[PDB]
Amino acid sequence: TSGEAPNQALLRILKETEFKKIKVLGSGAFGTVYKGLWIPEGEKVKIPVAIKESPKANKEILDEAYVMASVDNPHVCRLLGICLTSTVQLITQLMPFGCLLDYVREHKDNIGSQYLLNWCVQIAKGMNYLEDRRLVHRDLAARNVLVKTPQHVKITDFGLAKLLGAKEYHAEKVPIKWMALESILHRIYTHQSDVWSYGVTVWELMTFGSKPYDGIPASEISSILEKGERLPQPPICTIDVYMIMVKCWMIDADSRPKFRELIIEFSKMARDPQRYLVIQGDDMDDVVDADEYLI
Ligand SMILES: COc1cc2ncnc(Nc3cc(Cl)c(F)cc3O)c2cc1O
Repeated sequence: TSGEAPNQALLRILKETEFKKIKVLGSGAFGTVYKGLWIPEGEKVKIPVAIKESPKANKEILDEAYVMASVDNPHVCRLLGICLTSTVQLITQLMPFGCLLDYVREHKDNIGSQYLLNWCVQIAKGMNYLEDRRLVHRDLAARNVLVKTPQHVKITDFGLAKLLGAKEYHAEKVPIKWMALESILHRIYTHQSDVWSYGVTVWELMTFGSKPYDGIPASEISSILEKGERLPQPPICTIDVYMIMVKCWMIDADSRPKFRELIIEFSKMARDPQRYLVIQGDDMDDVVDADEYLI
């Protein structure tokens, strides 16, 4: 057939000598995320990285590595390599400011409308790129966006991502309150399903990290969404911004915005931010960031 194109991405196997852990960034059940330095040998660079490290979840994390190795975009996190020791480690560029959900909550009293709308533009760019690569994320949320610098965010966590071919996906543990109604009812996922999750993610930012449908049981979410109910208009949002959010939550997935159009609309708004958001008061020497180490 060759109806699809060969995925000629490179999977880099990294020696364990090549990097040094430094701090435990966080622990789950799966494993731990560390921060460290990667020094490719005889390369005279030190690269700050995150390392994420045996049942059969090895096959699960290898799926994640497959996806992360195949994307290349300023607003998407790339896999640097894997290390195949006793444990399987994913190595990625360190995003020092952490996930945008925590960032928005810790700095809510110093976040201006320029930043919020710019974040919105950047996530639509990454999401539009994933759609270009025919990739459905299936878990877009503020907790899965990382902050490289306050001016530069990137989408991560591709454990649920699925690669549509040549329009929908059918699955069989899922984030209810970020899912489109069709994803709940029929377990269908589309780039337009992601546009819904994009809308919840913008709502998270505009509320400075509130929990959507806070205090509502996830099982009631389906019937509530059918009855016509959506998330409330956040205090700082003009109707212009909230009208974009509402459009992402339309029952007809095709009459929802495209990521390419969300880019345009938020760019127009980031061009005069205070018209659209009302907010009170608007160590080593050979360190190389990963975005500058291209091989
Ligand atoms: C400073 O705090 C943090 C910084 C981080 N910088 C980059 N990546 C993170 N996580 C992560 C890593 C890999 Cl390899 C993956 F495959 C998926 C991932 O989500 C980070 C997590 C943090 O808590």
